[PDB]
Amino acid sequence: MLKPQQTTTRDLISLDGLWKFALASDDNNTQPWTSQLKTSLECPVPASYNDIFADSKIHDHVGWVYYQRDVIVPKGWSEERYLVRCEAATHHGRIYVNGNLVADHVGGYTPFEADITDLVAAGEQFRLTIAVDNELTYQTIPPGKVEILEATGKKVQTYQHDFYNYAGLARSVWLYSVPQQHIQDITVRTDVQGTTGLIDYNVVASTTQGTIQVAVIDEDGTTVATSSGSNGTIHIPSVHLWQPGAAYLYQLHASIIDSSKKTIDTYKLATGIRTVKVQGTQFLINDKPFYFTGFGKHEDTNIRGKGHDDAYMVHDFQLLHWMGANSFRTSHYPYAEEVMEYADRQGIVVIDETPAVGLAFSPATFSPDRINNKTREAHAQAIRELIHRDKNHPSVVMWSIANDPASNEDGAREYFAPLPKLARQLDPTRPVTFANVGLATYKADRIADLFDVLCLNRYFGWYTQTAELDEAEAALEEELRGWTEKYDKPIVMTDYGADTVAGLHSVMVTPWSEEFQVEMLDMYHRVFDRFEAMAGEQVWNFADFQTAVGVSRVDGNKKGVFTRDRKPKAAAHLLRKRWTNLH
Amino acid sequence: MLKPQQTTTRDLISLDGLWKFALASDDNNTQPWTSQLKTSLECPVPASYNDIFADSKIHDHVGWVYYQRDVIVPKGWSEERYLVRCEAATHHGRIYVNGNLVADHVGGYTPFEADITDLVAAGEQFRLTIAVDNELTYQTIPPGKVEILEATGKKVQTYQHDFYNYAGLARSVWLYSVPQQHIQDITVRTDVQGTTGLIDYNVVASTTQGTIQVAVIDEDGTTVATSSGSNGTIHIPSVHLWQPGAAYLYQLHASIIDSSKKTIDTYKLATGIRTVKVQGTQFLINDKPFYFTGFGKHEDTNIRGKGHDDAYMVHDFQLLHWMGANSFRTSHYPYAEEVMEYADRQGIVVIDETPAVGLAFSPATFSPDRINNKTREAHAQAIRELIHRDKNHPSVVMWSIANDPASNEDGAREYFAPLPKLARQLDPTRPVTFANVGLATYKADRIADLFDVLCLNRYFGWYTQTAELDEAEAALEEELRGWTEKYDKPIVMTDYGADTVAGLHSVMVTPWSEEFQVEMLDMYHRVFDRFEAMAGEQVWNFADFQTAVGVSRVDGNKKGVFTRDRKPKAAAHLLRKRWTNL
Ligand SMILES: CC1(C)[C@@H](O[C@H]2O[C@H](C(=O)O)[C@@H](O)[C@H](O)[C@H]2O)CC[C@]2(C)[C@H]3C(=O)C=C4[C@@H]5C[C@@](C)(C(=O)O)CC[C@]5(C)CC[C@@]4(C)[C@]3(C)CC[C@@H]12
Repeated sequence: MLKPQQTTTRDLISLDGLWKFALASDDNNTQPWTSQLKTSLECPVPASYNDIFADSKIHDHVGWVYYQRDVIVPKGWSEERYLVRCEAATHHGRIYVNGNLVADHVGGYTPFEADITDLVAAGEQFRLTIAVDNELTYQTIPPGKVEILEATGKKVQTYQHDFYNYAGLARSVWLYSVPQQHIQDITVRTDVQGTTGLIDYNVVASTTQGTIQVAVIDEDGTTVATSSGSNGTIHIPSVHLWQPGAAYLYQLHASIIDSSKKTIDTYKLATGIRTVKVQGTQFLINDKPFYFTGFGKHEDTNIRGKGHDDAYMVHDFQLLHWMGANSFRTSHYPYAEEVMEYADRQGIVVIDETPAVGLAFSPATFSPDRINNKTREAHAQAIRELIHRDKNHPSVVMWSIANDPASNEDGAREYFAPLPKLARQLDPTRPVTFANVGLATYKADRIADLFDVLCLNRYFGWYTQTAELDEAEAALEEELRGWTEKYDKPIVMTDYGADTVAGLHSVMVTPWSEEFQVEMLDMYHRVFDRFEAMAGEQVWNFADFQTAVGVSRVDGNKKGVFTRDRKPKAAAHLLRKRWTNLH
Repeated sequence: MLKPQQTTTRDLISLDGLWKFALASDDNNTQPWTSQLKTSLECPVPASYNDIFADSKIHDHVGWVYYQRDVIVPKGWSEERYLVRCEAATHHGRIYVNGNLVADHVGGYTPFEADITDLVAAGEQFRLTIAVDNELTYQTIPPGKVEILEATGKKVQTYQHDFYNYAGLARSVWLYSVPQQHIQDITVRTDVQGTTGLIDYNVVASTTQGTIQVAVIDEDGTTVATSSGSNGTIHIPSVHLWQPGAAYLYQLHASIIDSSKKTIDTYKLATGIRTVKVQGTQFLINDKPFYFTGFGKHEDTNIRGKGHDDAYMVHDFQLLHWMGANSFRTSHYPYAEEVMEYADRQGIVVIDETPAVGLAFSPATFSPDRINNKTREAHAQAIRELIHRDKNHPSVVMWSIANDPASNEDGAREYFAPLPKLARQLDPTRPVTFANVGLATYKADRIADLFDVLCLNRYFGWYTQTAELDEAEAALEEELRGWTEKYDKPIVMTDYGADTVAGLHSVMVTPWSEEFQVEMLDMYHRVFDRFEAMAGEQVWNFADFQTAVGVSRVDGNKKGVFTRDRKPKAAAHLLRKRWTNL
């Protein structure tokens, strides 16, 4: 259902705070959800659990963990319907109401919930256990594989993506209420015809006893259009368009109305009116060419891992404005909903991406014993959930289906083909892409024609023609010539950068130095400006972030333009110089 | 009123989130709370606003700021009373409901609230504006003075303390409900007769029609004792005590009961049965001698300033447990209430401290034109609000009235005298202290005898000009001798350490190196261990933190044993060695 909010007809209780916490063990205490959890450990809830406790065993845990607390259902919610929702459980979440299992959810970055109305009475207290598993298989969405170390028998988790596999309840948890007759979902699609905006709306409600009313109210509070019935099309004369650096949001009020025109339910949905179209080599927002600038990001901060953080979000956006970035990509999984809402308000453009990284074992990637049909089912599901949650965001401008898949290999085409079709059928208003890895050159890639925009990740400077920028430059523009020659589509570089340690400086060409980072980005830009077909540049990455451990990762990925704590490297100042002065 | 909770009779709504934010300005919008703020800025609400926006004007701003958002009172609060509460607005907060002022509060680190029951009806939406001011004066409890830079006209805030003057709503904001008859306060006081535990309670409730019941439930869910009446003494045979090693917490449920046997209001107060006592030079918890190990801390993290953060809190306590630290002090303001609850559960011991730092201009500090009796009122007020909120925490084992006052100057004894009497009077169950500065030597100080425990801050700087260890050692020992000859009280060292940059190393004796910090702590310990009267050692500081700009401050205070982002310097390992053993 829709993201809960408080209305005149709905109440909303945060369940954030400290919960009791335990790992699964191998004792008789199988089934921790059947009684009061016995632990001194408390884990804060919007957070990944891994780095919270300064304990290796928790950090390295493979398998299930348990969060628990008591909840009291407000006494005045008899006569109403009520749910427990996890905005996200990374990767597999189970909800229990006193020992009854009431939801079982497999994706790691989208919402799930359970209607507990008939299990617990208003004003009753219950024990809420939420079990979350972190295990990845070749069928989970980021896929991976658990192994056992021979000598010690320690379980270990392998996977093919960079960022660390933080787990837990990294986003907030809620108790909320709706009326018996309630709104469940709303879809809004926005076109523009001259100066007139139009909203195609569709409301889905638990009942059609009593009817649906809509009002559309502008930023000044004046009702600018009205409509009746669950589905319809509204015109808005002289619209204020939502624009890439000037957000404008109307506010769509969907209500359920009884025989007496008495409101029995209501929901307020923020709406930006704007259009995305791809025309040849151009990416058009409101019929005008747009050029992405900004980053691929990560949900990653010092202690709470991937947990949502209001402050770092608002700061992160301020830093985007400060350097004149107009966009980012939700690199390698959907971010928290609040980020998308905030982007809507900040006038920031978003490439919104599924959790589908790691579909590459370079052993044939797309085969029965690796990334097969059952993985595609999970991928299809990821696509549906992402789209079902983020479809109404004006800031969301395109769907990214995957990141660095092995789109050069046999089987890749048979695997991906249905997916861009599924997306476009779920949401026909946005174009679809994926992020292409170096191995799938314009010659070798077998999947690119099935997409509306091409996104490329490239590290010519760093990984291959190492510190040889003149060699990287030639190879970069060879590759881009190939792509422009072969496809009539917009090109966005979604990765390009260099690991860089704050304070490490050199007047020579030296990788891992701030000078090198600047020089490489600056070369890439020179090359970008040589190609009419370029529609965007998003540096990798906004900020240093944590990775699986490895002799080649210096306490994480240090390709950030800011440090993990958001201090700017020289690179940051270079981008600021370029993005505040370019078109 | 008591820290609000959700019960069967009470509802609690978090108002944290992003709020509209504006700086005050000198335009005809002289009153932003009378209408929707159309600013595009949004500030997150458990946070200080200063480093959040990446904006100078906002960071350096002196004066009021406005937070704003709409709220809806739930439909079902009809028969109910409801309030808006700020846990804290630093330093001066105002709450507005649609153009109307309904609360005005002055301290920066304790809660305030307003009964809005009669202004807004159940199911109504209203505009909530909260004004927060950051100006310090000579009468604000951390005192200060606003000044004008002559060449630029720029407004600037002076003060005498280290930590940066972060402001805003650094703590959570709430809408909550309470029945017409409700409990408003509870005092518990715990003591021991043999193996039987004693709980004196007093419950203050809005009306006396229909009685009060108390149940005391143990960690297994067993009701272990009951009582009737608004106040009384409950006996807990074979009590499990709250100990520094090992928290045990009973759960006391105070209720109001109607004519029938029907619960009208209820409230769940965690209580740990424990005594604190000073005897000669010994600090006793449950009759056995106690030695404080741990830190002076601060509420300081990278972006959110002093904003409370559950993650950093849990981690910071794991690091304490990791290095075997058993205590910390709330230098230099009461910390979030949730930290004190968490301290109760973690078995960690707390010296709880007021905002009264910076009462020192080293011109005469204690005089009619400086820190005066009007200031003393704010100070008394600060003691009152702190003790009222933290009185029931078993973790809180001592009140610290001030940090680094000029306790050596004329006027200082006459200013301070009322204050420890006031504290002991509002809480007779704990001892009172203050953290003494290096100027106020055993000779010079004229306040110390008025307190129950002596806490010394003795950075080596007080003792040596050129970072010479043997020089520092001789002077620290001389001074500690003075204190132990002249007072029969426990001594706790509450500040010692060295500015230290992570990664700066030297095989020599070099200040600002990880080695120097190690050697200095270690030398201090050797000196402390020579003195029986020592009851404690808390290093300054737990972690690196932000300060006002000073060419002597390297983007803040680097005396942390951890970095701002909680990485250990060598000193952390050295402390871990000492505290995990003896
Ligand atoms: C690592 C990935 C998957 C790709 O994404 C990465 O982004 C960031 C990073 O690189 O640091 C991090 O977020 C994280 O590490 C990853 O998600 C970046 C590109 C990537 C490293 C590829 C290459 O850079 C180049 C490769 C070449 C291709 C080719 C044709 C050649 O240049 O000659 C063959 C040799 C080689 C090394 C084969 C591997 C890839 C395709 C490589 C290393 C794969 C992984 C990519």
